[PDB]
Amino acid sequence: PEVGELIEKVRKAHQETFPALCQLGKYTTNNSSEQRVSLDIDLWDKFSELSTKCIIKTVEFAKQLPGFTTLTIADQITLLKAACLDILILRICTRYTPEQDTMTFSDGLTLNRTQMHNAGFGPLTDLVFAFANQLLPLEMDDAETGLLSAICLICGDRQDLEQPDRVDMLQEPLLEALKVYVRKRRPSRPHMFPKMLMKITDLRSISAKGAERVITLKMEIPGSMPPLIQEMLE
Amino acid sequence: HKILHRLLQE
Ligand SMILES: CC1(C)CCC(C)(C)c2cc(C(=O)Nc3ccc(C(=O)O)cc3)ccc21
Repeated sequence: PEVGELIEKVRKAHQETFPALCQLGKYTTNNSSEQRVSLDIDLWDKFSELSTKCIIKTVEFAKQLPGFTTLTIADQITLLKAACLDILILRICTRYTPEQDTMTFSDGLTLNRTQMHNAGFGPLTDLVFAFANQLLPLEMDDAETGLLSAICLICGDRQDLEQPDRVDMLQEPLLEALKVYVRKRRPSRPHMFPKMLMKITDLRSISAKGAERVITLKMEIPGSMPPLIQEMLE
Repeated sequence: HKILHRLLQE
């Protein structure tokens, strides 16, 4: 009922801000395709640009989540900054193709493991790919990926929140909504919901190493990080 | 957070 509506709003929010792999015209590039290097500049340029576009979509997504824009502006910002890498990493891993060991970005750009490494992932590469491989067999749909993204974002344990209890309260209906949706879709598998939740814990771990990678990449890249990336991650 | 503020309004 009221749970049904919350699910539908979150499904729509995600679907409308996230093109699926099947919808995209995959294309490749020859850029350092086979040799691991510390950084490929042309790949970094494409990757950072796509990242900027994805952050914009993530904000659009957040604004469609019930109650999000009712939080203080300071808390909306704090939540978005804290969840930024978690959501980006979830999104790119959602477009993993095992056969060629590739991930596909929102414009269709399809990079292999070596190119992902070369683009900026560096020491993060194998962990991110491990995550993608463990995500895939869960067979999540838009509602489930959308809900997990929302649960990751609307988290009351983030440092520097003005109203953490209020954030906790807003998260409660999302956890309930996912629990009831997952058991509807997969009645035979009651172990699915907690296995879904531990992806968040995995994501948190990866994004912590991600913040370390932001540091080391800044030393490697030619100029400065793009302004929006700076706002989110600095 | 100039850009983020702008995006949050729109
Ligand atoms: C931590 C590090 C390496 C340094 C700073 C940035 C560049 C923010 C970044 C970004 C991602 C990421 O996943 N970006 C995505 C870009 C585009 C899509 C899409 O098109 O769907 C999805 C994700 C991962 C790691 C890192």
